[PDB]
Amino acid sequence: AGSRLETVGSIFSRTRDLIRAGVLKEKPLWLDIYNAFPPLREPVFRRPRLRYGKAKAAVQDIFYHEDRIRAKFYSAYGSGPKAFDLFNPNFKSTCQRFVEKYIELQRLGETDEEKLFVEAGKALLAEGVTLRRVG
Amino acid sequence: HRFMEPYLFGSRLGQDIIDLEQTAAHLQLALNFTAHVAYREGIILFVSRHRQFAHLIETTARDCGEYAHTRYFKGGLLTNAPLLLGPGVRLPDLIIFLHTLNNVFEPHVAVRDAAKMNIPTVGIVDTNCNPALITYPVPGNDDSPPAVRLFCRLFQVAISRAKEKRRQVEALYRLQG
Amino acid sequence: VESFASMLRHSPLTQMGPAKNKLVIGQIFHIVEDDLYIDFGGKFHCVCKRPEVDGEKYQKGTRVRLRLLDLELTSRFLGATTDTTILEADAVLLGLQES
Amino acid sequence: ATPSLRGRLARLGNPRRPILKPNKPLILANHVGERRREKGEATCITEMSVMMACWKQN
Amino acid sequence: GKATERADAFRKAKNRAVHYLHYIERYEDHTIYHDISLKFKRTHIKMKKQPRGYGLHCHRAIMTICRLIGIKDLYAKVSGSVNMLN
Amino acid sequence: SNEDLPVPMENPYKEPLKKCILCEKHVDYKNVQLLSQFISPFTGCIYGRHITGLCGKKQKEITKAIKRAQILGFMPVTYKDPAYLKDPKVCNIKYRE
RNA sequence: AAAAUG
RNA sequence: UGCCAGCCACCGCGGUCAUACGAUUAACCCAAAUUAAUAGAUCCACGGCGUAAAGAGUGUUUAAGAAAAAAAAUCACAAUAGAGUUAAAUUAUAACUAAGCUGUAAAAAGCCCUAGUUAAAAUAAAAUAACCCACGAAAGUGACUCUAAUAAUCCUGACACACGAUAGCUAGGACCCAAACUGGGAUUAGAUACCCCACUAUGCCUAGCCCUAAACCCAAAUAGUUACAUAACAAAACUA
Ligand SMILES: [Mg+2]
Ligand SMILES: [Mg+2]
Ligand SMILES: [Mg+2]
Ligand SMILES: [Mg+2]
Ligand SMILES: [Mg+2]
Ligand SMILES: [Mg+2]
Ligand SMILES: [Mg+2]
Ligand SMILES: [Mg+2]
Ligand SMILES: [Mg+2]
Ligand SMILES: [Mg+2]
Ligand SMILES: [Mg+2]
Ligand SMILES: [Mg+2]
Ligand SMILES: [Mg+2]
Ligand SMILES: [Mg+2]
Ligand SMILES: [Mg+2]
Ligand SMILES: [Mg+2]
Ligand SMILES: [Mg+2]
Ligand SMILES: [Mg+2]
Ligand SMILES: [Mg+2]
Ligand SMILES: [Mg+2]
Ligand SMILES: [Mg+2]
Ligand SMILES: [Mg+2]
Ligand SMILES: [Mg+2]
Ligand SMILES: [Mg+2]
Ligand SMILES: [Mg+2]
Ligand SMILES: [Mg+2]
Ligand SMILES: [Mg+2]
Ligand SMILES: [Mg+2]
Ligand SMILES: [Zn+2]
Repeated sequence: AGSRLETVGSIFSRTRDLIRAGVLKEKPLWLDIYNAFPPLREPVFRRPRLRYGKAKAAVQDIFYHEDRIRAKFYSAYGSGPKAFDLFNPNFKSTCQRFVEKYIELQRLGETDEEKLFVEAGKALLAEGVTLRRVG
Repeated sequence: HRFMEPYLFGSRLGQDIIDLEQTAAHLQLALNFTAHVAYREGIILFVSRHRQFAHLIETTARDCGEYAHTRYFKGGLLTNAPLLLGPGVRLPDLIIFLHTLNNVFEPHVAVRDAAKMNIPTVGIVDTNCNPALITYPVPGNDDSPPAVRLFCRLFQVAISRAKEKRRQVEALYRLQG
Repeated sequence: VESFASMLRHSPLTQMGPAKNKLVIGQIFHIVEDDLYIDFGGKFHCVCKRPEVDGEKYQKGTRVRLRLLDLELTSRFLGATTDTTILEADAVLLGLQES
Repeated sequence: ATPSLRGRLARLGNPRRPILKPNKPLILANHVGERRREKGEATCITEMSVMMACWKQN
Repeated sequence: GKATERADAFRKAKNRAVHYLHYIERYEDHTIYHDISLKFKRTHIKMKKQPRGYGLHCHRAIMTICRLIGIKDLYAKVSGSVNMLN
Repeated sequence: SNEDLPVPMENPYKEPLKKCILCEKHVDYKNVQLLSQFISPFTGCIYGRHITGLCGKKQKEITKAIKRAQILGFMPVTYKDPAYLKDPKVCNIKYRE
């Protein structure tokens, strides 16, 4: 009839070897599509063993240089007056405007953090957004 | 999950982000495999245990002309077919998982039974899913309404195009002689 | 062709940073007799209480202002290999699209 | 706040003497215990006393 | 197969054994590809690749299993527990 | 070649750690007014961590200071001094309901 | 509180 | 025949119920050999030590062994040994009040030189803090103060050296309280037990012994890994 063993291996191997041995005399329709377009990983069963000791996951945290400016903005003024709109793909926030000012102030040859911070804070007033510093 | 490490881009302040490069690379093969089974007159069944969008799954399956299972999965459904469904039935040739986990946060019954019965399984696997048994896993999001609607529309059009092009291929077959 | 690193760097969620005490716009997509299902749009849908003021003005599709507390409420317990996912988010109601 | 659990139980990696010795494994169960029914007690012994005071005096 | 009656148990075992079928890679259809030293629950099995002239000098149950499989030339030694299921 | 890849650097959003009320303070055995806030007014017991809310060092230091002052002749053991009874409430224990 | 054996 | 006669290498068989006892037929294997007994050859561990036998109560060291790639040493809190001090309770002892106090499921016995309150040395022990997890090699240590002080520029290692809870022995001192033993009172058919009361050895200090524990966290020491991989349970499986 077939092979109902999961831990032995993948379904493709268990169909192909059955047909090679001659037990399954009828080709399943999906075998040809598997042969034509195989997936990236063979669907073999792998048991989720727990990770003990000093071993740790290999995923690396997502952090950019703009996060350093965003942390200062949120520490000084907190959340911006313009509420965040996650539906808009091209939405730019007050913190985004602040970091866009910060990068150009860096390109202007300014190395001091106070100069990069207060000048951007005052420059935002030119466009006319309200900054609410948290005391 | 421990087996989602290669399918992730990183972690954004505790929340893990799935990279979409391998998501699209997997989804191309997933849609191609789904469309080929429909082209070759195969039974395709949408298994999904999630009590938020189940109505949307039956609507999508009915519009596709394929079958759906979004309710409580019985024990010997896929294994004890000659008893649960009828005397002699035809097993589904392809299983689409929109939610690999049930309401208990355990792996679904059908992902194990399809591997037991040598039934191809294509599935949207979240960061807490187990892709070891799914033949065609696609790392994505199954809890967002826009994501699940996108996946349902993609799998709807993949079946629709496959069936229609089968009809024009048969039409040309009739004119061949 | 735009790369995922490039669009994720400019994604609004990346610009938001931490989700603690952040003002967001959400849209209500489901209504219960007293509970409102508001989709702020990040990953999950938060559930809020209908206020006493202008309670009749909350309908399906209404846009409201939220002060986000957590993107996803998960925590660890005794003898648990993974977290216990609540499939929801934490947020409070402030207003309804004041404009 | 929940009491700490690090270095309490006896394990291979624990170098020190075990602190807590669980009767049963500290695994959080899926069902809480059924609420206890309170034990009853006699009522108005105080008023029975003043009732019997009339009888002992009169 | 387990049943109240022996004939019913035989029938159940026969009908349930087909559903779980393995494929054994046999080098030149007479012997295994390479020597295998396997540690099960409590049963140690050491099996060595054997020539064409060395026919099934194995345990009395491994000989039957390999006769059903198609292996004609093999040597096996079992140590530890000798439980049939394991 | 991508310039938008994440860079492996320290967390900028790392909030400062919570401090006990007496971090970087000087605990003394002669300051009966300070020592009295951590003892019960009716019985005189020394409150625990779940009541006071102090990080690990200052709890042991305040316990040692109370025990030293109770025997050196500065603070009563059985009760809290009524002179210091009107101090601001730092403990998180509520008796009268 | 009490209370053995087959 | 019927637990009788009797048979067997192990399991075991003997029911007016025997393919296992005695006889007949039949059958199987050897063969001028066939059985029985005794000797032999072979057969234990290059395997394990939490629950089956096994990690020795602890540390150091001699002999001896491995140094195979590179790093380290040392900080809140109750180690230990001396010296000094006592916050609560308890008691010897006085004063006022009462005839009862203690005792258990209930009683009895005991004490009425008894009980409550106000004052009170000596001895013993060290509430909360402690939902803390530190010190010491282990045993062990958490009332306060002072002194001395917690080896190794840090591998393993005894039958050698030094410690080693409580219990027990000797000499001197102490004795509030607790209590083996003992004597009374309960329950029981019996109770030389569990229940109540009194008291002794003992628990306390100095000096000298004894060297035992479920000395268990039943998991040996040193540097490691999360690769293969769940006998069962339990604290996951493993390397040199
Ligand atoms: Mg999900
Ligand atoms: Mg130690
Ligand atoms: Mg137990
Ligand atoms: Mg239980
Ligand atoms: Mg055997
Ligand atoms: Mg008798
Ligand atoms: Mg005979
Ligand atoms: Mg015989
Ligand atoms: Mg005979
Ligand atoms: Mg052995
Ligand atoms: Mg043993
Ligand atoms: Mg030991
Ligand atoms: Mg011993
Ligand atoms: Mg001394
Ligand atoms: Mg005296
Ligand atoms: Mg009497
Ligand atoms: Mg004390
Ligand atoms: Mg040292
Ligand atoms: Mg040594
Ligand atoms: Mg001793
Ligand atoms: Mg002694
Ligand atoms: Mg005495
Ligand atoms: Mg006594
Ligand atoms: Mg007696
Ligand atoms: Mg001990
Ligand atoms: Mg032992
Ligand atoms: Mg050793
Ligand atoms: Mg089992
Ligand atoms: Zn502090």
